[PDB]
Amino acid sequence: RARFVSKKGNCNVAHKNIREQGRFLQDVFTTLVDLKWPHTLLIFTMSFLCSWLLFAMVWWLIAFAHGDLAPGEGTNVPCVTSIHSFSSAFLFSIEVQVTIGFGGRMVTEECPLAILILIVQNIVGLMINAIMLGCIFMKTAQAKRRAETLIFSKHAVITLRHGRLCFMLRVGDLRKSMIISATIHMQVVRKTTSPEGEVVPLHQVDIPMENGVGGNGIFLVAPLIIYHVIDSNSPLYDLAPSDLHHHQDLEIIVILEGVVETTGITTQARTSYLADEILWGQRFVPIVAEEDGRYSVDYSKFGNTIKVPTPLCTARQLDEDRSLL
Amino acid sequence: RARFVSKKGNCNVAHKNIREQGRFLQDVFTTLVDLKWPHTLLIFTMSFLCSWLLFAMVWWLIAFAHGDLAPGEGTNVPCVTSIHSFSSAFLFSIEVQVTIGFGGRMVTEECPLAILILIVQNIVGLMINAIMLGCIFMKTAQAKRRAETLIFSKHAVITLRHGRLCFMLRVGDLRKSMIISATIHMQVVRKTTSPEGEVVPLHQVDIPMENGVGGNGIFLVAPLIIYHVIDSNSPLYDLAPSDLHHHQDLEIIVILEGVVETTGITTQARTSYLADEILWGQRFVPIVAEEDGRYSVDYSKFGNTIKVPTPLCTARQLDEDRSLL
Amino acid sequence: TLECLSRSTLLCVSALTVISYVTPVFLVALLPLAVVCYFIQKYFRVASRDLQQLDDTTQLPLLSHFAETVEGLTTIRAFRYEARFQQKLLEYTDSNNIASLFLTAANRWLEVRMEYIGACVVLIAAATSISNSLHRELSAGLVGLGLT
Amino acid sequence: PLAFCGTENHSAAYRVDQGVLNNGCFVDALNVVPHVFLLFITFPILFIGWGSQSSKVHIHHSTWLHFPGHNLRWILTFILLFVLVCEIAEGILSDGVTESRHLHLYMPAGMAFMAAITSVVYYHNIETSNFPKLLIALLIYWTLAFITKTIKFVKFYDHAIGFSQLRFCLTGLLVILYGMLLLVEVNVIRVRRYIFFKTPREVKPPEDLQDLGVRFLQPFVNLLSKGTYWWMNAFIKTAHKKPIDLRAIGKLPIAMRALTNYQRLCVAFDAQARPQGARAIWRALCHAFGRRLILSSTFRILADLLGFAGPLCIFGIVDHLGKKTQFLGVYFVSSQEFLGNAYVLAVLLFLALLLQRTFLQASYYVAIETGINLRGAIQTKIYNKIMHLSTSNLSMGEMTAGQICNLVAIDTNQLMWFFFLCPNLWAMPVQIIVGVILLYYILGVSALIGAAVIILLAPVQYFVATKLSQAQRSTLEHSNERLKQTNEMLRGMKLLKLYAWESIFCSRVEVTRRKEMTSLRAFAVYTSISIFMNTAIPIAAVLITFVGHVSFFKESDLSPSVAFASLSLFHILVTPLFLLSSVVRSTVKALVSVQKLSEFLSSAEIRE
Ligand SMILES: CC1(NC2=NS(=O)(=O)c3sc(Cl)cc3N2)CC1
Repeated sequence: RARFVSKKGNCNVAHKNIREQGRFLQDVFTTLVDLKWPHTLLIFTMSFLCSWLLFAMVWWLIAFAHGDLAPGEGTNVPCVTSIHSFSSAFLFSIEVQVTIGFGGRMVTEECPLAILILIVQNIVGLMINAIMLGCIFMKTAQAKRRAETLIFSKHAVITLRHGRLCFMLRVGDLRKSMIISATIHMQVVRKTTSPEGEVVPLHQVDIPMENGVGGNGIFLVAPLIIYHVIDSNSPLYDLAPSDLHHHQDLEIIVILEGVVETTGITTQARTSYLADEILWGQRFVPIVAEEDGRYSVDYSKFGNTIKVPTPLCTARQLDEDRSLL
Repeated sequence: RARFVSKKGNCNVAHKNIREQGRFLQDVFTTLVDLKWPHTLLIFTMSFLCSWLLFAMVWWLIAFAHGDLAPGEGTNVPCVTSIHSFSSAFLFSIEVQVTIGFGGRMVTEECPLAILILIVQNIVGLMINAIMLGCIFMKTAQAKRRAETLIFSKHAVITLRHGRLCFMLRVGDLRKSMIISATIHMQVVRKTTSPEGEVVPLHQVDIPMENGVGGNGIFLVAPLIIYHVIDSNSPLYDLAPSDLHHHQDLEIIVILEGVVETTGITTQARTSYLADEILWGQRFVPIVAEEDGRYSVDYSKFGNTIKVPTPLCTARQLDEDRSLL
Repeated sequence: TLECLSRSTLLCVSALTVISYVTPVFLVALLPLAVVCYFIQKYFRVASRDLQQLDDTTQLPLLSHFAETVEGLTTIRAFRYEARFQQKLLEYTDSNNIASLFLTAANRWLEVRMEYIGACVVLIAAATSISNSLHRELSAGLVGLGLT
Repeated sequence: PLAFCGTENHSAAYRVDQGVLNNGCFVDALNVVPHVFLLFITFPILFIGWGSQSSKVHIHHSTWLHFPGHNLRWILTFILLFVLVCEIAEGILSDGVTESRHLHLYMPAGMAFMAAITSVVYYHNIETSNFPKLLIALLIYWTLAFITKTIKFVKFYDHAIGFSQLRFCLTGLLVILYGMLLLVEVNVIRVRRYIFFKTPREVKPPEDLQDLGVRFLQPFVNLLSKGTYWWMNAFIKTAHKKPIDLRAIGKLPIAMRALTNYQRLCVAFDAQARPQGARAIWRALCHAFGRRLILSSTFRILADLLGFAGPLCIFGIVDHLGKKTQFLGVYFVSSQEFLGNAYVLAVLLFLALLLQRTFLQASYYVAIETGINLRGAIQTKIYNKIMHLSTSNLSMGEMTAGQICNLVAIDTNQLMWFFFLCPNLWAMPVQIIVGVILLYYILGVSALIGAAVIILLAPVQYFVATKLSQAQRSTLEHSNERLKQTNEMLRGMKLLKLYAWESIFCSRVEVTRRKEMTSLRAFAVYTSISIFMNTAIPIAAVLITFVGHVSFFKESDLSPSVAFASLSLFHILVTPLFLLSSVVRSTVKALVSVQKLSEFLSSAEIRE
């Protein structure tokens, strides 16, 4: 069966039959940033190279119009000195736009059109420099790479905490640096049908994380076990261990939304769990222990679970057995 | 009748009789960024061109005061070499400020005022470079263009889900890239009058989105149907299908507030629905289907709805009929 | 078809032998075109075999719809079912016609590819023969043989 | 080295002392300018709009509409590409005389060729995305191109180049094509006011392409994909991965539906009446479908005219293998020197062959589509006659249900294949006339003798054709009776086995088949006579020409160019005569089919 979100956070949904193209034409900057790294390197090279070539052709045409390309006669002030071919105009355009200025090839005061083209080339070069350097720095400072160092346990767990049959997870951070105002958004994706007859193919019903204040905020120095208490309001209220095989409609996705402390740009880390990746009657082992003078986190035991005696009844049947007693 | 928010998100409210002008004089940067693209291009050209012209006039006046413009006599060290006219001073000011430095025209050590003007021109050029390049990059990296790729269904819908007569929508994203911590804020704008006699012409009463946790957060990989359950606390509790014509006071606006994953700048997408654009007894068709190895979203059916048997009573009358039975 | 096939498949091999005699280097360029042709016959023959079969399996409910209409004409006109059966004919005719149209356009696809390969044969043979006659003498008469 | 104008007379071509526009190198660089402008505008717009697609997000326009002058713009772009290829060839030929390489002769034309390809890609992406406001850049480019080329032409007029030089004619043709494309852009602005001038007009896409779920995109694709059948490619791919069924094949377009062609045929028959018979059926088919038949005949006529570009190119190439003006400081090549050449004729032959094959396949497709629409209309009319038929026609032996079903399974197919073969017969005499004229132009009076040898066996050809028509009429007459007897034997096989009468009815079917085989033997004897006559006419004609060209006449030498060009012309002219038996068989089967269709449609009915 298809997977809505990969375990590395990749979203497998394909967008097709998009009739509206002018939305992408109005949004050029987002198309430019979201390109792949070879494509952005190609555009970054080609924009500067095309600007140099275009103004080089303008300089070469100006030097042709003034007779500077003709070696006949002499003692005539050229528009730009030492322009003899297209290579001279290309080197001079590179010297102007990158503001190197060797000065063997230099604008003169004889031609006002040379001064106007110099002004236009400087303005266009400043604009291209600003846009391209900002695009490259925004691509390097993207917060998708920070979500790689955020890890999730490979197997979700269902056990009994305070007699409530909670659905537990484990998040973890591989970085010394913190994540500012970290929030956790857990959803259950299925193909739920309303009693009237409406079929939603990827119905996402969010499940509350037991924070303690009724919020989403977490503190992520150490790995945390994130547990959603399965109660009467939970979508997993009828979930059974007779379920949780590979050919089951259930999917549960966890989203860690935070702000990177070092860059200030918000990041999003995603990890989904299929039904066969949710273990019944198992519990995460403790991995944090007191070191020589501090706390040490054993990341080799990050996904490790143990068998724990847990009832095989659903939360409905467990609640009914509790009410009968 | 007038529209408070356009279907593309444009807010039609006109601000008039603003006596306070000094707020705009204190806030220069926001006036500069929020200009139109030809106006920002004009200011970006004119600031650099005026700086070059002003320091060019200063250099020309200095070379005049030193007698460098006079071709009479010789073997006298000028303040700047090869300054013969206003064009020479303009080219030299361009060489100094853009830091090209051809060096045919070069500052000398004879005049201390030339050194002082060089220092002042370099400092002013660095300031103008920083402010102007940052303004142009902040204008290019604006998050208004990302809201163009966020789409909303053209027709809002009212149907029956779990017997509660919900007001449904459809949001959608045309981008592969995600939106970080996306929130949905739905409001109802009318001309509600208090029982004491206070008339509010554009009274905005927000309506809750049925998230599942009592929050606003959504996950926007696939298009979602956003439904507000019309209950006793809803402003639409007395809403009828005998309403929902063009000459009706009702307006419902949906705001999608998010963070662009690729730039980190928060974006806002708006779409309002008039009364005639809310369809009674209709339901959005499923558009997401399992592809060859993943999920495919048919955006050609994005706004498509079908007729569904729905009661023509209001939520008050439906609740009274439920209480009678 | 046998007479047409014999004439075509023997004029082709005769012409390729003639161009190979006057310009042996054409044999070097005879190999990739025979590759390209092969790939075209790889892609067309799977599609056409479907489009022929779909053209035949849409012809059977059309023709049989006539056969039951003529023998059951009194029964169809007694139930006043003339319009319904004419609509059934419209459905069957549209199915058969669009199956035949896709078969036709697949044939035109193949023939456009093959005729462009033939134009490439003329261009390659002309280039080799002209370059020879300007470099290594072909008596200016074998060139006309190869081009013809 | 690699200078834009060659370093001759100490780079005297770079002097602008006489005038800036009076220098050919500067005017060539000014012609370079708009192509660079178009590339540098179009490439970022195309890369952002259509190169930003990813594997996760695919953008597909399922529906599109065509701009006004679409066919004209594609034709003008193809002619522009052809003339720019000729300009590249002329510049290379002119530069080969000089010792140094003058880059201004061919690099502007190559840049123009790249710009024309880029402009047609930009136009197609705009048209399939429906963004008319992005046409402005194209408009600017055409304006710039026209202006620069006009300047070149005016300067060529000022130095008195004249029409003897090919570059002057190519410059004038380029000016004409750029002006026509500018007028096409102005027409697009006028019909669709996308620019800031009043309210723009939305054409809206056609409904069959909009939401009918049709997948036969041939009426809705551009001329390059209409002629090369490019849209079929995906189907040819998907047939590897999944078998083609009646879901992968969509629904018929509205113009190709059976009801539309049936109503058109009914309008034709009503226009005739304001009944039946073979002649009125033929005129009704003419009124309903002859416009499409004329379109296919026009494509076949153009293909026949471009088929003669083969023998003429062979004449020129072999004539050159058997074997000037300095102007504004750069050697010019005349039209006789350009068309003389050898490789230039090979390139022109290759382009003419590509255009001829595209036109011929378009002719075949239009003829077959017309035949399929005719088959749908005729089947609908036959069924509507059946619903209005009387059972007394079948009850008194006037017609049988096998014959009524064979009116669809057999007779409609014969009429359809004759409608396939009609444009070739319509366009054959023009090809014959032009071929005989070109044979006289290459050979002379010897070609008149060879054409007389071909003409002297035309009464024998007509006699054989009449005998073939009579034999095929007898064959159809006996085959219908044989199929009727075979059907009545197969349906009543149990009674024939029980009464042991299987051999008697088998013998009766054998007698009818023996009469059919006698008619088929007469047809095959006269077919063999026709094939021998149409294969010995070229041999005797070629022999009598090439003997009379040297032994009888002494007007010119034989030469390989004249002989092989005339050999190609003779083969091209006698290729349609090879299929005379198949043509006369299809024609007489159509005549029989139309006659019995008229007999069926003029039969008895049920009174109201
Ligand atoms: C197939 C080709 N050669 C050819 N065609 S032909 O017109 O039938 C004829 S007749 C005669 Cl005698 C000698 C020939 N040689 C290459 C055109």
